Amino acid sequence: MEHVAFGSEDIENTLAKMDDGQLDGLAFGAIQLDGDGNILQYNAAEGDITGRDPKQVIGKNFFKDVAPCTDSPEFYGKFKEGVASGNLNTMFEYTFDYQNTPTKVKVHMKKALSGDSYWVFVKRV
Ligand SMILES: *C(=O)/C=C/c1ccc(O)cc1
Repeated sequence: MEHVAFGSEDIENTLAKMDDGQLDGLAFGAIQLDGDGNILQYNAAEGDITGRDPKQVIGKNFFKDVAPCTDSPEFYGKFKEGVASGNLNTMFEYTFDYQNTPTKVKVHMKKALSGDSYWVFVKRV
């Protein structure tokens, strides 16, 4: 396992340019999105939480295709505001309920260091 805690202040530096295999070593779910919400990376811990197959969701749009329950002001709205402003950093609880048992999580969205890239971190609550 990689020694990184959910919510750590410099998480974007520690994860920066992490390849797919190392991302799978994290204790929490990690997704990397472009500014439109297309999925660039999606780790094993996230797949274990959500049921999605990490290899198949790459390239899909998170808000339009994979996760319509997040297409709302409280999730997508916050994401796109942070993309538009270039500085996103927000943490909030949410319930995932699309075609799977409703599952409450804590979500941390934070702008990455790499261009046109934005992290969505997830753990169970
Ligand atoms: C609601 O539709 C949420 C769906 C979802 C959340 C997070 C994921 O990694 C995959 C699907």
